[PDB]
Amino acid sequence: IRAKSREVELTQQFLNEFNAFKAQLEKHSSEELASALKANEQALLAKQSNEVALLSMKQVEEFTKILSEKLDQERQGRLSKLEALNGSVQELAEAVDQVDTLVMKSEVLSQLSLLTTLLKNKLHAESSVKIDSELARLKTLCDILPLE
Amino acid sequence: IRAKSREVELTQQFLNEFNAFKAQLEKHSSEELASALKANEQALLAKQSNEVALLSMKQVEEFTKILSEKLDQERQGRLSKLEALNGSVQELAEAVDQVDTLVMKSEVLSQLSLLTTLLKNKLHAESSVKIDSELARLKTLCDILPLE
Amino acid sequence: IRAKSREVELTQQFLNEFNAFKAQLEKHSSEELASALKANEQALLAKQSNEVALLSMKQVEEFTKILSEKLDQERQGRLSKLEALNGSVQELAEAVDQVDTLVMKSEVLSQLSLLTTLLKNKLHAESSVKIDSELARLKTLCDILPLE
Amino acid sequence: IRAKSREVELTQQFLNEFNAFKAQLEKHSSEELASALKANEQALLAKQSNEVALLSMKQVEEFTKILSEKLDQERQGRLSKLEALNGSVQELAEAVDQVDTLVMKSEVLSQLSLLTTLLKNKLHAESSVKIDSELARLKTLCDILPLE
Repeated sequence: IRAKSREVELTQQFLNEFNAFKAQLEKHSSEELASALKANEQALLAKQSNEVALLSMKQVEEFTKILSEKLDQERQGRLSKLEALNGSVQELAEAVDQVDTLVMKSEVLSQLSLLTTLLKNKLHAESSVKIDSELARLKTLCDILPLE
Repeated sequence: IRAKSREVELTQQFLNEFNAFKAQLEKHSSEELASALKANEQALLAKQSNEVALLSMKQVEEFTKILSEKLDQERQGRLSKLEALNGSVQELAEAVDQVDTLVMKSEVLSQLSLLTTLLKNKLHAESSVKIDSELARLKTLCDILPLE
Repeated sequence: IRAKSREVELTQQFLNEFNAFKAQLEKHSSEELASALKANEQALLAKQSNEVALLSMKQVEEFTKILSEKLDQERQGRLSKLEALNGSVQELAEAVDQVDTLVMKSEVLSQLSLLTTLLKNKLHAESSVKIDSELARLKTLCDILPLE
Repeated sequence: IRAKSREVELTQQFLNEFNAFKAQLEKHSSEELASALKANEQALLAKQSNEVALLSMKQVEEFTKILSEKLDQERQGRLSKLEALNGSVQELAEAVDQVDTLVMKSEVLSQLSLLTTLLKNKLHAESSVKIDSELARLKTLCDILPLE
């Protein structure tokens, strides 16, 4: 009678407490697993981002490398031409300073001087390789500059 | 006489203009090559950074993966135990609700109820795996709960 | 008559040569611009990849940091409990070695010994925090171990 | 007597079992904390790598962008000049095809034709901007080409 009433009351209390404990345990398990899985998905996204960036960076590395090598090649070439030009120009100027008589054709000298001025003033803002072609003419004029 | 004086003046002008053009061309070549080389060194640093990050990310990916798998394993296990417990608890409570006479030992019932309360209240902030061991006792008490 | 025929022939030749030069110049301009634009799109993709990875890495950094701090906290705590336990255990063993008469309750001693064995053998593969709760019982048993 | 001998034996067993359990717990705590700390150091290295790469990538992005804009500018300019040239060339060729009498100076026509050939054959491997200067001469020659 009253023993059964107490049994029912206690069974009810245990039912409620057990379902509370059950929901609590399940929620905490789900939450910690969610934290782990979310950190894992973020690490995976970061690794895939690194892989994509590494591919694009092999690409950009090849581009920047061949560009730098191209510029180095053309720069060394035009520096070599510049040094040959400077050598012969110094030679001729020394010949003028040494000899007391005429050494060079004044027409060719004035033309070469004005050409040098034009070239130097085109070099103020465009690239330096747009000048390489003119370095031929200079050479030519330095070769026909002396009286001969 | 004056022809030689004019030759010297023009040679001087050409010397100065040529060295100006020379320094200008060399400076612009050096500057553009410096831009190319600096962009190349930065691209190389970026590629090496991507490689280092990719290695560290393989590492962190393995760590986060085995952690998530560990949590998933233990969570499924404790969920299975929870479902067995809930099954037998529902069975016993239904037996109480169905029969008009006593069904369970009230001492064991009160002990199991208070244990469930203790467990649910330990689960409020520590992990969920620290509870797995207690799930044994619950099971034991659910097996000796009915009058038999 | 023949002057006009030659004019037509030369105009035709110039038309063809001009369209050839035109297509050549346009193709080379388009190709170099394509190289520049493709390297630019790859650099942009790499930068965006780095940004996404940096965000995901702030996330993973926070996760790994709070996990390491949690483990350090609980490890220092359980190490402190272990050192208190070791202190009292050494104290009691020295009391046994020093006094020629009984010092401890043999029942409690055997129970504590078997509990230590159970605990050490559960620690062979699960975490170390699943043991923290048992460290209470040990303490309790070390406090009621001496004859008093 | 024998009670004390048994007490000593049991104290010895408990000492050894306790130090075994102690070393075991400490080793597992240290190992799991080491795993967490190592994953944390790797995540930190990866984040710092991403930051360095992002800086270098802002740099390379600026470089590649200004290069592409420079090429686009000069390409549109030389395309505009090419289209003006093609317009006047088509106009003159149509005048030749329409009128039954002479239309252009044959000397200028032959010179312009050979210049176009030289230019088209220089464009087989160097850049397309090294040609921009010659596009002036062409224009000039197309303006003095007709009999006037």
